[PDB]
Amino acid sequence: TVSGIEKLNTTLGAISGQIDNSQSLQATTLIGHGVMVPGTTILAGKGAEEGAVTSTTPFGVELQQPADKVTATITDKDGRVVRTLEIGELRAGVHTFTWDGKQTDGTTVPNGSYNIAITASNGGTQLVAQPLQFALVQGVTKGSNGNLLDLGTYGTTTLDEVRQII
Amino acid sequence: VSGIEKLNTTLGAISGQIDNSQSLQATTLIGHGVMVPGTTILAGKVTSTTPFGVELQADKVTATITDKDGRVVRTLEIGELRAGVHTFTKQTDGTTVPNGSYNIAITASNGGTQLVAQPLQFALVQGVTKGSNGNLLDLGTYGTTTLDEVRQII
Amino acid sequence: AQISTVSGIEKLNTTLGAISGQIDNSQSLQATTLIGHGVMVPGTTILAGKGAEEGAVTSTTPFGVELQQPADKVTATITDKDGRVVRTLEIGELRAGVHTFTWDGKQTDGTTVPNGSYNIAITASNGGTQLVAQPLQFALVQGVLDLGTYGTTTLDEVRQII
Amino acid sequence: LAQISTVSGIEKLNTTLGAISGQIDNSQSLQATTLIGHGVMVPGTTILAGKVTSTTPFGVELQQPADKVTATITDKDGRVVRTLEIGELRAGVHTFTWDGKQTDGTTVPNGSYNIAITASNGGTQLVAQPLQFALVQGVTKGSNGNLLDLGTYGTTTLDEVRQII
Amino acid sequence: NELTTQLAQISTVSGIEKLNTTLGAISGQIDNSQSLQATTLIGHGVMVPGTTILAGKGAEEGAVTSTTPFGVELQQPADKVTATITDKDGRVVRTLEIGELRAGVHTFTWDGKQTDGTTVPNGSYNIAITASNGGTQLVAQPLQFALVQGVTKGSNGNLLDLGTYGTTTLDEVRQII
Repeated sequence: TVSGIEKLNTTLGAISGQIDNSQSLQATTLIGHGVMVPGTTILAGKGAEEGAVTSTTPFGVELQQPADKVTATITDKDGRVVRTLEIGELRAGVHTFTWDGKQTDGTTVPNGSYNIAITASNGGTQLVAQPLQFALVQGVTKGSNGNLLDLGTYGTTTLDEVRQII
Repeated sequence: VSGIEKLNTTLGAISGQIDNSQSLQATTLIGHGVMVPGTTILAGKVTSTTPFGVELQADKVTATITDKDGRVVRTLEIGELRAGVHTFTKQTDGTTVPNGSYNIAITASNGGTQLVAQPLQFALVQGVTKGSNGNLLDLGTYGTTTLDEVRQII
Repeated sequence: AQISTVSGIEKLNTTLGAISGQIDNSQSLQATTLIGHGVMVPGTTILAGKGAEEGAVTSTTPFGVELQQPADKVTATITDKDGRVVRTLEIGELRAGVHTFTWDGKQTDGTTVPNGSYNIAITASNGGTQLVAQPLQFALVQGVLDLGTYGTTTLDEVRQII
Repeated sequence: LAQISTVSGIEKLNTTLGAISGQIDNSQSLQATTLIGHGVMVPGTTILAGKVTSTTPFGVELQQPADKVTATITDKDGRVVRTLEIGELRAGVHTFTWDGKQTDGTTVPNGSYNIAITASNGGTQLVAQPLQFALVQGVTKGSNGNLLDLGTYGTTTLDEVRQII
Repeated sequence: NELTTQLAQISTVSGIEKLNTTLGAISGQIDNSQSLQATTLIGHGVMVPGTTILAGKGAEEGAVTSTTPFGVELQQPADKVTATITDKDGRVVRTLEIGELRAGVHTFTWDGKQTDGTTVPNGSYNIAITASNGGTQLVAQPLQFALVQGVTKGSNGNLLDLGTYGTTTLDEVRQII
């Protein structure tokens, strides 16, 4: 019985290694889908068609505690603020939103890259708010500790650092 | 002694991997819809209804639907149900209900003796989120839910 | 040291139970692919219809049958809602297992049948010895399995996916 | 007391575990549902042609590598329409596609053709198993395990599938 | 009683020797299931050890030349990484200064235009990568694009059929696109 337990013990370790190989293939399903990862970048563009409507790569925020007032400041490449957004109250966890792509005056913003800054508080006490940016998965790469995701421009990321899959 | 405690710790890691592998699988759900505990019913577009349900571990089952204002709009008896999960999809006078949100109340009995009945609600998937005790599903407006709490997928 | 290990094992058993439970719901997730397609399930119902289009072709929901033993004579009787026989079918010889077929949508007189629902009865024998023959019905999948009109079904009771 | 319980207990774990194996096959079917649009490579010699004319791909399995590999294509009448020098192959499974044109360079008519494959290493002939293309149209249930439905060609197990396309 | 005890003993032994045989089916069902999820790779393309880079235009007019992506795997990080592209004749059509790289796998895509600024003809090209860290050259494994075209069964384990490039195991793949 003393000998038996250790042999069974070694086997469950070997199975876990086997379990990992499915995980690599499983990650390939994410390819083509966009994810939410730490960042502030928001893109903006127009289709080649005419009558094309401007859209924006979605953004988000992660919270450890809930908040009652959440504002999102959007700046352009020059650092100039083009739009401020009042979002609402939010409970702890991950939340995702989509900017209409229009600035404060109501006009459509030019095609380009923008950045968000998010302040969150509950009854006037400031909270740690982690901004999230849209990133398209482009492939699955092999790391030294585990499989990685290729988000292209945004670079590479592990799976545990993905906040949400879209 | 070391082997048994080591088996617990290693099998625990196994438990962690399997659910997150399922999390990657949950991306398949994105675009569809699920059945989870709840009572809310919305309506938008002949008018159709976001599905509802009930789970049993009864011979007489009546279901009362209330409005946002609290008024009761319709009850329907179709019949009895065996254990497991059952899901289904106009005002009492026969008129169409206004566009909005509604709530369900479900009564279930066996020989006039009531049973524990959990009402079930539709939720459209928009993404997959990471929780604190384990990975979560994003039902959007309705929020998040685990997979064990999913009763049926639509 | 023993009593510690005893508590540990009970903890291990509970965790191994949780693993078994998790596996079942993931299998459910795999089933989600099935909604867009369609399956063959136990039943006798066969539908028939015509489009509003011109050149519209009558179509029939395909049917099937499963056998435990091989047979040399297999006949399929199609009855209507009233019980009246609309068509009899000689299929052929069949080895044991599952086989699926499609009715041309024409009755015995050679005319096309009106749009509606029909029922099949299948008799199969090998050398004048009668055999157990289980009839099968076509079903469009609508959720996870929930087939709508046909109601609900397990996956193990699903014979083939198309 | 405990003995007969453990007897049942071992058997009780089995009945539930038997269901797990049963569940896995239904999982395989779902993956196989993805397989239907594509097709697999199974033992055979059949090659089709239709309308530029194209041909259902063919293949060959080898236990040992070879220095000489030729493939002779015949029509329905048995007449040889094309011979092919493909190259060399290491042991295992290899898949190819015929241009659908005979030796003179003209395209063969739409129909069915057959392949014959000879393989040798240093003038020593090798066992060569020809492979044919078959489109999956559904997934069937056997008595010992799940089966695949190839339509015209019938049914096949998964272990005898040499390659998936 | 002695007889009946031995009866229940042999049944446990047969039952245990029945469980591992049944589990063996499961462990074998897993491998077949893995081949089925490997089918998802069939549409996709991978990055494997190699130096080949392809270029081409579509049948359309006004079509722009594109190239299959290339890459490099490193064991140590590098501050200097150069990539030389030559054609079949051997002349250098383009040299690429990639820059700093951390250890691991990195993939890029050539614009398909040579040094003078013109577009390279449709055909096959070769990549040559040298990586060094502070004057000390490193081992760099060059990677080429290869489209998966099917899943094959060898004699020891399932393989990926990459067509022209041939076959490969899964662990020999550095990236899946």
